Amino acid sequence: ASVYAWNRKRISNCVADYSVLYNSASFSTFKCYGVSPTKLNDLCFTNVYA
Amino acid sequence: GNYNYRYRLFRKSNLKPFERDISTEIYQAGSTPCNGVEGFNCYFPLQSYG
Repeated sequence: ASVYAWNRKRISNCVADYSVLYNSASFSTFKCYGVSPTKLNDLCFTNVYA
Repeated sequence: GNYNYRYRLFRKSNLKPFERDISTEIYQAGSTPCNGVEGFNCYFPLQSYG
């Protein structure tokens, strides 16, 4: 989508494998501002907005 | 900007009490080994306060 109409996907009621997302080398920027990248597979959240 | 004061942004494990780490070895922040060379998910541990 465009940036004025950014698509919001609700990630909920599922188990999330952030290790595949983090170990992918295609991403040129992986910067977190409230959590740790190595602790995404350990923490639990109510829902995720993408 | 006074950049002469630095803190250890990245380390593998928490320190002991009264333990000092001055080792300027590279950190591996991803699955790919760094081999002492900066790159993707390879960062210097010491970053300066602005």
